[PDB]
Amino acid sequence: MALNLQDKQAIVAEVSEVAKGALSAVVADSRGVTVDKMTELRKAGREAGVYMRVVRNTLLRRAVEGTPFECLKDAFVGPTLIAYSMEHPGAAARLFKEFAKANAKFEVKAAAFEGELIPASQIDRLATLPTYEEAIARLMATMKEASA
Amino acid sequence: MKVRASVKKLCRNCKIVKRDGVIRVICSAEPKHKQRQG
RNA sequence: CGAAAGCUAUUUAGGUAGCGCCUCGUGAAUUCAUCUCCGGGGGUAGAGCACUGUUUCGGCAAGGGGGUCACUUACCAACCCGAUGCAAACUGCGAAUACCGGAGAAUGUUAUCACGGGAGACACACGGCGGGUGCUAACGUCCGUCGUGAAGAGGGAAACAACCCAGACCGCCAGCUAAGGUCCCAAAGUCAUGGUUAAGUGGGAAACGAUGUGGGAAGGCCCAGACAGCCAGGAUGUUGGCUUAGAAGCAGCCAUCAUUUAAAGAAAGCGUAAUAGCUCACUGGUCGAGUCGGCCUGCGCGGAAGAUGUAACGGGGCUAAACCAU
RNA sequence: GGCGGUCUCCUCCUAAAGAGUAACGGAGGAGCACGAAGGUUGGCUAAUCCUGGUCGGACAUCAGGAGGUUAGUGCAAUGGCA
RNA sequence: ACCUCGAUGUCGGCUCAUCACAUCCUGGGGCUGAAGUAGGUCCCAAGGGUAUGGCUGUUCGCCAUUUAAAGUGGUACGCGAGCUGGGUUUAGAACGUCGUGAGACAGUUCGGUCCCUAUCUGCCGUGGGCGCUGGAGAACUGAGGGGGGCUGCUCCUAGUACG
Ligand SMILES: [Mg+2]
Ligand SMILES: [Mg+2]
Ligand SMILES: [Mg+2]
Ligand SMILES: [Mg+2]
Ligand SMILES: [Mg+2]
Ligand SMILES: [Mg+2]
Ligand SMILES: [Mg+2]
Ligand SMILES: [Mg+2]
Ligand SMILES: [Mg+2]
Ligand SMILES: [Mg+2]
Ligand SMILES: [Mg+2]
Ligand SMILES: [Mg+2]
Ligand SMILES: [Mg+2]
Ligand SMILES: [Mg+2]
Ligand SMILES: [Mg+2]
Ligand SMILES: [Mg+2]
Ligand SMILES: [Mg+2]
Ligand SMILES: [Mg+2]
Ligand SMILES: [Mg+2]
Ligand SMILES: [Mg+2]
Ligand SMILES: [Mg+2]
Ligand SMILES: [Mg+2]
Ligand SMILES: [Mg+2]
Ligand SMILES: [Mg+2]
Ligand SMILES: [Mg+2]
Ligand SMILES: [Mg+2]
Ligand SMILES: [Mg+2]
Ligand SMILES: [Mg+2]
Ligand SMILES: [Zn+2]
Repeated sequence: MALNLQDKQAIVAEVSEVAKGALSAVVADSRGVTVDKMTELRKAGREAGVYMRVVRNTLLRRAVEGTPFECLKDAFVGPTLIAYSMEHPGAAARLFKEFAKANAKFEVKAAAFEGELIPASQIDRLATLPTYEEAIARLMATMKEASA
Repeated sequence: MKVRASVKKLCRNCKIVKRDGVIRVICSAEPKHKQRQG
């Protein structure tokens, strides 16, 4: 490994994603294959490319060293194996969705999805999301309200 | 097993052991590497 | 009182002669020795490479080998220059010792020199040191020089002329020591303090082998979780290219980048006809405080097979009754 | 022991910085030459290489320059010799 | 060139041995380029066993035929005060060879006397004496010592495992 001069970058970089981010998910990759990463990188791909991460770090000692910053709801995620996912642009989006759909294709556990932060809380798969731009679901709420 | 005076590891799996007064070599992969009189 | 086994010469070599060394007598100078100081020559030990030879690398380059009939050539190479070694018969340097001479004090039973009377001896041995020869083999051989035995008993080295300590005029049932020793055979410490070894090492032996073990100086990684386990992954261009019947991470050659990443070598090993297949490096998890491996050193381990009977401490026996220090 | 070799003289080493010092130890010479190759007097100074130069070359003779005895010595080796 | 030259008998066989282990066979193993049968190699093992003949003086070696095997060494190249006397060295003789010759040869060739009544040690046997604590007849105990320790082949297992 590297000394501190390097354990600091994995911090100053990874914590300015939290400081400058959008949504957060969860997942434990016990059996995390590489067809695994391959896929989810195309997903990050659709979800821009390299706007997304997953930098395995669940050393509390790392991606909690980014938490007493923001998201101290994660002192509780960080135990055991974890795969932290941050969003920069994009809706508070679909990121959420396929992690459940992925891991529900066996694709290993999902930490039961211990969940995360947009609010400041816990678990439950939501597509309360990428409807986003479904302001059309407030366009159809126009003419249909005007007519009916 | 080979007897020799100089014994030394051969495979990465050869191990070296001091049983009784005698120095030995045990390989878990390759029987040819057993050694004594070390 | 007290030698010699040497020199020289010898139809001489196990003989003999002169000299050397022994003894007796006589005579003679501060004569002779040791130390100190002063005055000398030296080319050995050592070192050095200008010389004489030898020798390596670099540079420079006369000259040699193929191609023409004097030119030409992906062959070898003296000198001088710079660097580095080697010498019994090399010296541009150079000791300690030794030797000659002068002076001076102390000590020594004239230890000195001469002359004369009598000799013996001219087969030496081992040990230390410097050497030649041999194999830096021989209890071998041949010089130098000192010691001892010879011609010297006594104590030590188990026993052992030649080693260590020490020079027996006679007596002593006194004492102190030397070498060497001190648990029993067996005189004297089951002594003191601090360490080491676990091998009966001590009490036979090398190259070399090895997580035995003690000590020292320094270094790397560590609760931003190290070292070892255990769960995971260990991937895409792509069988890299070349070369092969086949070289697909892995027979060889050249390259060894670039992706995707948490990390993953164009691969450290198993495997394959070649692929396939199993691991490693590396990273994520778990775990929860130390951990890794070089340097220098002490003592030990293997290596280690012999003939009548233990038979490689003299024995018993010893974990100190072994080794280091005081 | 025989067979071989050796037997006298000079020189170096072995030889341990005075002399001396052995081996069937390591290497080489001598058993002469010269009446000048002796005496004295006067005078003279080498090897090798670079440069230039007819025949001429790697090396004849000339010239200068380096060099400084690396040459010479009637014969071995040593020590000497301006 | 240290012992023996006021004698320390030499090759080979015979008889009798005895130790070592660097093990020939038999025993126990590891590895194997070990399928099996069977080998190779290293380790451990010295208990026992370990060939008759042809040729030659031989040892040896070659050859024949056996065998589980036909081991390597030490023991004055064990063993002549035990045997032999073929080899090698007495005087005879000849060949080739050298030499003028006498003669000579690790050249060859034919022929020739190996003695000793065992004092001591040792060793195989066998008695006498005394001891062992009154004398005596038996039967014992067993410290200790010695002896012995080899192996083939056929059948069954099974033409099975393996191939
Ligand atoms: Mg055992
Ligand atoms: Mg006297
Ligand atoms: Mg003499
Ligand atoms: Mg020297
Ligand atoms: Mg006198
Ligand atoms: Mg004499
Ligand atoms: Mg002698
Ligand atoms: Mg002498
Ligand atoms: Mg004495
Ligand atoms: Mg006296
Ligand atoms: Mg006393
Ligand atoms: Mg003492
Ligand atoms: Mg005592
Ligand atoms: Mg004590
Ligand atoms: Mg011992
Ligand atoms: Mg041994
Ligand atoms: Mg001298
Ligand atoms: Mg001297
Ligand atoms: Mg010319
Ligand atoms: Mg003698
Ligand atoms: Mg006699
Ligand atoms: Mg006799
Ligand atoms: Mg054995
Ligand atoms: Mg005999
Ligand atoms: Mg006869
Ligand atoms: Mg008889
Ligand atoms: Mg059949
Ligand atoms: Mg079948
Ligand atoms: Zn191995």
